[PDB]
Amino acid sequence: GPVIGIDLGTTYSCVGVFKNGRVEILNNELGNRITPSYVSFVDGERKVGEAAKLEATLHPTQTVFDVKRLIGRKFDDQEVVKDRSLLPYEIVNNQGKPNIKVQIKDKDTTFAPEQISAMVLEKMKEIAQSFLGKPVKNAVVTVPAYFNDAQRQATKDAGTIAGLNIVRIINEPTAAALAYGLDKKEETSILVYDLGGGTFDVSILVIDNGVFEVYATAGNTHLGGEDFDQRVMDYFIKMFKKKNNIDLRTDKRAIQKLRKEVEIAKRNLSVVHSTQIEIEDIVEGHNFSETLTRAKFEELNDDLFRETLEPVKKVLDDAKYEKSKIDEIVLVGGSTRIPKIQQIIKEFFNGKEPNRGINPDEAVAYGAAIQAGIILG
Ligand SMILES: CSC[C@H]1O[C@@H](n2cnc3c(N)ncnc32)[C@H](O)[C@@H]1O
Repeated sequence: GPVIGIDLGTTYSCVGVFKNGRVEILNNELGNRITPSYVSFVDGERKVGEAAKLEATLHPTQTVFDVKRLIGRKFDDQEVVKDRSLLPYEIVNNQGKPNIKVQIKDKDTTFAPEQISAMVLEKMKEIAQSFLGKPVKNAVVTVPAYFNDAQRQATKDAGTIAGLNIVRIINEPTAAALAYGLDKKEETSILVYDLGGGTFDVSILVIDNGVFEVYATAGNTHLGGEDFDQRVMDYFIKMFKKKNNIDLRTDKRAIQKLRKEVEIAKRNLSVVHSTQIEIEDIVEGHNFSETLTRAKFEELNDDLFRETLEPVKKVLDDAKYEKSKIDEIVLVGGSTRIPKIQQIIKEFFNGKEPNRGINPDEAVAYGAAIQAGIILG
């Protein structure tokens, strides 16, 4: 049968297939190659992807996301304690493990993380099945290099619930290295810098005659593009209050519309220097109309950008590496498109240029699909 490749991210998933010697990253029903990893339990309907994410504004307790943060962990782990204080849906202690509690037609329903991750995997499986026009029973799925055996097994269990035999778990750094086609001959040390929507991961990956080994990993579990958007949100909320005596935080719908336009403005500012943020009637009778510059975008976030270097120094220290020991720098995650991120990494490495792709949000899924192709021969 076919074997598909799935990047099960914290904020998103992405599915690719290997067919007729090419990787195709597939579109969901809304025509997008990235699917938000959200599941909503509102009004007797279950939604997965963007349609669930849209429910978060008016139904925050019924809209599940970031389940990757919980999968395979214990309820009393320090990281899960923090996530429970951050996440708006109820997390319960089931025999020492975090479970998710929502209502379906007002009835309390509890799910293991792998049950919610399975719903995400089912949607990715259906995209592949529709594209390939045949059933899919096997996948390569990605995990973070820091995932332990329980976190990997819980991911495989998510696959089994979705009717996917996970034939190989590959770490996210290896997937990136397969996607960029890094030479497998001889010995190469690679710094894989992965800045996503919610999480930052850095790894030292060494490739030695076709054998991949992650020598060290570090990161920031609560640092990504969503935090850069919030810094911009915070600034324009203060400004709109100064100018109009309106606190936009008082209207959740107003915040949802602003966040959407701020994320587009931020993407624009990876290519241009000035962009307009515009919402007609952000509240009734009050337009939002502002200019954001790249300089102001960077000023609002430059502490968060520089914080990404602390895990870089940690992995170099863990591996007993000089900066010079790194042969190539590979950027993954959409947020590596920010010009200042690229500049900061270049300058830390005493002037050495990072390799970046052109679809860095899809590189991990792409490498998972390559791994599927490798396994089939
Ligand atoms: C799945 S990675 C998606 C993350 O990358 C960010 N991202 C994608 N493209 C860009 C871009 N052009 N500039 C800045 N951030 C981007 C998105 O805003 C989100 O935070």
